[PDB]
Amino acid sequence: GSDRSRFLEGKRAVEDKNIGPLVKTIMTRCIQCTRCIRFASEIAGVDDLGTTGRGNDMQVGTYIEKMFMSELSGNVIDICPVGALTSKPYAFTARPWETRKTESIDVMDAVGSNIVVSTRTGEVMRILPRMHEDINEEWISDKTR
Amino acid sequence: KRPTVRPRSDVTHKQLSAFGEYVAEILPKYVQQVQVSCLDELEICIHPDGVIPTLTFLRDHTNAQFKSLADLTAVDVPTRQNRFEIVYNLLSLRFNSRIRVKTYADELTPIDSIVSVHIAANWYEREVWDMFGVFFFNHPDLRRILTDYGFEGHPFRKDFPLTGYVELRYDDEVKRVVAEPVELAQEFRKFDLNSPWEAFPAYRQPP
Amino acid sequence: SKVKQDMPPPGGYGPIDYKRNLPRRGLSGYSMFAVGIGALIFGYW
Amino acid sequence: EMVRKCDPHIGLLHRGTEKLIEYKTYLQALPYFDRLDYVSMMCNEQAYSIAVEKLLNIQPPPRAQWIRVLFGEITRILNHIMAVTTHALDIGAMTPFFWMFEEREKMFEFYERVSGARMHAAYIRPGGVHQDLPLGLLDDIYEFSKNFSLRIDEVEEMLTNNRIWRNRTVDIGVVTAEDALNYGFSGVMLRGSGIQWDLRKTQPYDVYDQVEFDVPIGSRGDCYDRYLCRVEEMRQSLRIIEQCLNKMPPGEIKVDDAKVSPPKRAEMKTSMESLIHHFKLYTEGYQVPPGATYTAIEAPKGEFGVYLVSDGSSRPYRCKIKAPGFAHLAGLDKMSKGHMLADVVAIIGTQDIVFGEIDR
Amino acid sequence: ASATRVIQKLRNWASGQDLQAKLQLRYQEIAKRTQPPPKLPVGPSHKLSNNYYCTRDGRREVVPPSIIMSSQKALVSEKKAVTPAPPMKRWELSKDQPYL
Amino acid sequence: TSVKPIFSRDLNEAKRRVRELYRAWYREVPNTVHLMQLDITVKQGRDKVREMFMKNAHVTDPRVVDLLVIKGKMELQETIKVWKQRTHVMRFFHETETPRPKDFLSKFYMGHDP
Amino acid sequence: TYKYVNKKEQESEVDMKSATDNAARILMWTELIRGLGMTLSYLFREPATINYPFEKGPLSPRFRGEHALRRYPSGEERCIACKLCEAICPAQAITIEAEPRADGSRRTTRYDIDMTKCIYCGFCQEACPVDAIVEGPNFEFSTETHEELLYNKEKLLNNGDKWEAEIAANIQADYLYR
Amino acid sequence: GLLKKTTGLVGLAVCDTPHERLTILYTKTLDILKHFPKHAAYRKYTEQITNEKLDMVKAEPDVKKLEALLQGGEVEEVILQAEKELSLARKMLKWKPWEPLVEEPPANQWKWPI
Amino acid sequence: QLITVDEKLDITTLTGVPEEHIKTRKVRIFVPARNNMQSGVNNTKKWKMEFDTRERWENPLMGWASTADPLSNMVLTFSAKEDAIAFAEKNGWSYDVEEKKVPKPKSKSYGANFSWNKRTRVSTK
Amino acid sequence: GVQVSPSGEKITHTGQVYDEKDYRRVRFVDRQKEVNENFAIDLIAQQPVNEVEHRIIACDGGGGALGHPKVYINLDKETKTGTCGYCGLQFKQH
Amino acid sequence: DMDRFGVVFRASPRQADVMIVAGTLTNKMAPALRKVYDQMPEPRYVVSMGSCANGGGYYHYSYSVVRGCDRIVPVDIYVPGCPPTAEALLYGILQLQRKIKREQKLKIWYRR
Ligand code: SF4
Ligand code: SF4
Ligand code: SF4
Ligand code: SF4
Ligand code: SF4
Ligand SMILES: [Zn+2]
Repeated sequence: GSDRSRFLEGKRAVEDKNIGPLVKTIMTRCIQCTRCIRFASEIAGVDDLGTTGRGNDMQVGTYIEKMFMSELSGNVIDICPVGALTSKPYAFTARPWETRKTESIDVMDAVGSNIVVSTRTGEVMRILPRMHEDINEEWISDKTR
Repeated sequence: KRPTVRPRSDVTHKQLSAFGEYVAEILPKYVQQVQVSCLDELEICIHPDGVIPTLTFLRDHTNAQFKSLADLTAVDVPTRQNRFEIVYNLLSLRFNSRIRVKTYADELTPIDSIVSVHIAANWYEREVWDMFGVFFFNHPDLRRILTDYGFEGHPFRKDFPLTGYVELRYDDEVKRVVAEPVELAQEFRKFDLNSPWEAFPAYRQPP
Repeated sequence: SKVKQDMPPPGGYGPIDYKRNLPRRGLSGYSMFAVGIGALIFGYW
Repeated sequence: EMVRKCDPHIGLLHRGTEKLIEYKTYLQALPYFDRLDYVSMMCNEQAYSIAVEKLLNIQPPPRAQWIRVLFGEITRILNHIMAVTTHALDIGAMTPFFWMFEEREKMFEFYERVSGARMHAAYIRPGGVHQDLPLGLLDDIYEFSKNFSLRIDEVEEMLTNNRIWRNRTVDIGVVTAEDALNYGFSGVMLRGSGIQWDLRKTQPYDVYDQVEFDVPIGSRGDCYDRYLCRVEEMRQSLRIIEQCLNKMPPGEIKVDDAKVSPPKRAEMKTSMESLIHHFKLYTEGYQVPPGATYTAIEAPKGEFGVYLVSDGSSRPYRCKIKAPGFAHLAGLDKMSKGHMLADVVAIIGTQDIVFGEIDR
Repeated sequence: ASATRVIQKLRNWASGQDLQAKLQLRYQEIAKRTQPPPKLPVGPSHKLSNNYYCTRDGRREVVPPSIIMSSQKALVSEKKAVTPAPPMKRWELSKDQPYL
Repeated sequence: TSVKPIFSRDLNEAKRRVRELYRAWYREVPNTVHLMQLDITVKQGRDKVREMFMKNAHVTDPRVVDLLVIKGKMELQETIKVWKQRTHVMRFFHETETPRPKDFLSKFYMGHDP
Repeated sequence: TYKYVNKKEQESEVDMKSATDNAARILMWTELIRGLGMTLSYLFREPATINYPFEKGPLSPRFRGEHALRRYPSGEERCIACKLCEAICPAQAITIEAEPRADGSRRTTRYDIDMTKCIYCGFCQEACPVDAIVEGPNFEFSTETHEELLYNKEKLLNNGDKWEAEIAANIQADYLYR
Repeated sequence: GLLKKTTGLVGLAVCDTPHERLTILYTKTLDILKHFPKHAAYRKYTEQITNEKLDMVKAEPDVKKLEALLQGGEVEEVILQAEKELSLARKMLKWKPWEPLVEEPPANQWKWPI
Repeated sequence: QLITVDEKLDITTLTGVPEEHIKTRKVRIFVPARNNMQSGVNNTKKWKMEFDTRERWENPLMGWASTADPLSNMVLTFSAKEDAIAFAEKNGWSYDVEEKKVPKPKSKSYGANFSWNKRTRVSTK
Repeated sequence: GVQVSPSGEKITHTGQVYDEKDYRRVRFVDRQKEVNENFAIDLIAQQPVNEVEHRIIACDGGGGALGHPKVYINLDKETKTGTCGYCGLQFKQH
Repeated sequence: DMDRFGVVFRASPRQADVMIVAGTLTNKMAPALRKVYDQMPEPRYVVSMGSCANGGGYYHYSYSVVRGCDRIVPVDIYVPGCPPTAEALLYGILQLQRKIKREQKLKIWYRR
């Protein structure tokens, strides 16, 4: 990617949606990639997240003020590349390059989903998922994370 | 035109490349994998048993008067079975060229000394031993040059922790400086900075 | 407005002395023996 | 009082900089180099800057090069001033050390004005220079330069034709030309013997190829001839400043390549890509392509070279530093043969040694 | 500028060379501490058009070290004697102060 | 198998060097304790020399033993001359560190160590 | 181009006058009385010394000294816990443990700098995208115990409710260069 | 007529009689170069250099034009190169570099990066 | 010449590591998992080698995290698993290896999103 | 806006205080626990909420390069008031 | 000038009152610094100068640096910086002089 900007105009902003106590939606920084929409309607089966409008105004989110709460709802944090929607408990607590990644496993359920317990100076900061194609196919529940 | 990209004087690439081959076929018994980098610097890899003949040749030969030993470093690479890759940088003062000579070693595979050829190696030659534990044959003195008189270790090895295993402090019970195992007040913070994206496609390693 | 960047003034600066300048000083070489011997002979008298 | 054997036990200042570099990004490791040869401060980081530039395959802008040569010569005057004086302090002539340190203090204002520190200016980044010269600082450098050649003469009067200084320095530390190369000597030690060598005139790395100057060469190898080489280099370095002042082209100070050098503060706060590059260059650091280089520059002590190995990451793999003093002090055994204890004291200085670079 | 002109003569004579025009300490030749605002020039690559990074990306122009006579492969090693470079030219005496 | 030798045809030959280095230390303990004013007596100094050898009596590689002997001679050279002072020689005796326990229950009481 | 420094040009040319000049030089210490002359001149010069407590040596706006956490004119803290001043610090002197402030803002709960680890390199002030941390001109803060050099957010805001009358002028006079 | 009463470098004599030391040394190298195996590259390349520098020594009798024509510095520097090169030929005869490679390197020894 | 040595290579005494970090210490040879927040796979491809984590406690004075072991920060990178194993055995540390977990190639077709009778039909765009 | 804990110690703007029974309070004996009395929660609230005409308003620290990076707020919400993320300023329309 | 405050440099520790530990203190040098500190006749003072001497400074995490001379000698005044400005050390020396200005050693002697 280019190393400088030719933009000389005013950017856009988007109304921010309060869609629950896990995810923190700051939709000004969405790149409208439709990953969250597909994951919601193909893995979690929540089918309550979609686009809206057209043009630059293609806001993504629930049209009405509704709770996007499901057993697999914290995984939207992982899937979204940009920080458009991120976890609330983790909000501002730490940063990646400070954290040490260690391998572990979930014990909150009987499936033993793999885990990356990121610790920063002797304390647990977040519980990320690992890839394992037999159990925990890159997704982990909300209870574990 | 391109003020950012370095000017490329391709003339000195041909000259070095010709000389690398000339050294390759005038000393085949040891020479391995001569190469020239983008930055126009030659690099000859030598079997460890041929350090003296190669270094003696490159100094005395009329067409290669490499009389100045710039430095004698050592790169630790745990990946390869022969870890320590001793490096010799040489300078001419006649043909105005720099040539690198490389050999491999191991913590149980010493290398013949060079103080006979280049006396400059003498102190560099211990520095490698003190820092990497690469014993060198036929050296006169060969003692630690940098580390304390009581390090049971080799600091520059990649398996040596940065903080070390011992700290010094003053004790009144014994009225002298004592050594105790290291207990840092703030642990060194290792930053996982590596990016997960192919910065340089020209160096891809297929699986 | 125009770029101001701390450049040397037009035509550069004045020259800077950079060579050895050790003045030559002292009596002739015979005068200083003449004074010394003259002082030495007048003293004995 | 005759020395039969010298065994320099260096290691009293082994901080272990080379290992601490491997855990630090390229920009993070820059101040390590200001602290190796701590009397030619910003002429060390030039060696680091040139090495990283070579691997990155970038070159600095024309204005930056002149600043790096202009300030690369103030380091030479700074370092030679100490070498002439602290050498004389041990011999006994304390007065010249106090005169010329009224000039070091003047020049340290230039560092404190281009950077913010008197001594360790982390000013010469690989991507050119960190920050532009403040208005009128060239005028102050010029006003310094005019008065300077008078200062060097005042010292030259005191301890250049004295019986006491010539007898304490002539015929001492005679190093044969053949042994100078075999012992790996470089810099003034080579030139004192008679060997014609200077990296600024044989392997140019900056605008040094467009600037004219003379390299002093000595007839005999004694400490006296290489004293004159140090004093005469100040004269020639003071000649480069005249030229750098008189041609300091306008332009940028750092390469316009936001993936290696940071963008300006103003663009950081209005454009997105500039913020991303500012954010990544100061967290991970720019990545240099895998490779190995040995770049050498004519530091005032001599051939200061850095051997950077690298992998496809933001932190180097091995950074060996060819301190010019390592070879000189190793050869101290041969210099002091049939010479008294006081002569050894007069030979430590004539090598112009600091143990930050040796031990490093 | 407070030497009284009789000590100014004594120090000028004793030193051997005039120095009241070349004093160490600075009086009023130094640039004023406060300076007017600058506007540093914007360097190249701010063209805003025809400036694609793929043209002047020097970091990607580096290629792995070219290899000659690789042992792993079977590279092939009347020939004239070769040198690393043409011999360095002998320097010439300086013309300003050849001898000092 | 198939590893070049270093000052050792076989283990027995390298054991002679170790026995040569031991005779160099046993003859040296009574000279360091006096040349540098150590607070130990020669009888217990020789015990530490022997102890530092049993620490490495389980090795059997000829190459390793030669490197151990080479380092020991360097360690001896720095002590024959007074390069290493009382601070360095008394570093072997560990006269300050608390004796780390061995019983599992004692380890369980203090710290999380295995 | 080289330059001979101690090589005689032409020799074997000496007469009684030239011979007697050298005799006068050696036999009456002419070139030692010449060295005394220079020192005698220096006695009749104004010393460069300055009364430190009462007149303090010159500095520059870019000077790098004691640290300081700045605030916006309204009073709000500038630091936003982006934590890339501890990413670039090449001594790991800075530590941050920011959490949300309970009013929604991203602010720090710990900003301790170890001034015994810091090397006064200035990388942290050029990395901060809000100028939250700066380095004022205060070079005189030596202490009588190691502990007072372990600065914490409370000290760093005090240095920053104190030197803003100075810090603002310094930044306002060199930000264009940055 | 001149003899450069002082040479540029220190430790080197003035060598008042050139064109005889050079002819002797270059002739000696050829004789030792004649004992090498014919296929060895050192014999081929070193002959091509010594013979070239032997013609030039016989060509011009003036030394000042010889130093410039024979680009090897002053005559003394050139002579000390013939001696050192002459020493190399003797050492080459015993090391036998022309033989094929011995113990090609292991799988990855020059694979950078890692 | 050459020598015969059937004993496993063992250099624990030469490196001079204290015995307290030879027997007790445990080494983990693994290929680090991709940071699922990002979709790049460059952090992988290199076998790493950490050490068993040890006690970290808050400093009583500042709250910094202070440690009593030197090996915690050390990570060594290897090209292949076999090279890493030799290093572990060669230095006498105990090691355990986690096998590579490479993703299984998947059949992604843009046409399946719009199918006439299957259940893959995507309800949006 | 500094409040004293029941043990008499002063609570900082981060909410910290040492319990009455904590031994780490010794360091303050014969000395003082410096706390900055200019809190940040209170000072930012005392500012007036600015009213603008557009639905998207920029925010920087005020001096341009001396402020914070150029950000854009959305002011369509009426129940709440848009807040700049860097500085705690607030904006409304109408 | 330090001669203004009657401050003169002397090589022998036997004739030195204060010791300015300026520069990185390494393991190899640590035994030497304590020895030299012991030789100074009491009363003696130590003025740790710079980051490398106060704490470990830039080399806090190296294997051969004692993290601050406070581990080897008892320091009276710490002068922060890297390097401290010549004024910064002079403020340290003056602030050391004001330390001796309030000793109270003979006053307590009357109380013993
Ligand atoms: S995944 Fe993130 S960036 Fe993509 S559409 Fe959803 S919110 Fe926007
Ligand atoms: S970190 Fe990424 S998602 Fe967040 S603001 Fe920057 S570019 Fe956008
Ligand atoms: S000045 Fe440099 S060393 Fe000090 S805290 Fe800032 S970044 Fe770290
Ligand atoms: S001081 Fe600046 S760089 Fe450091 S965390 Fe705060 S905002 Fe970020
Ligand atoms: S100036 Fe800085 S790096 Fe140098 S010794 Fe002092 S604290 Fe250490
Ligand atoms: Zn704002």
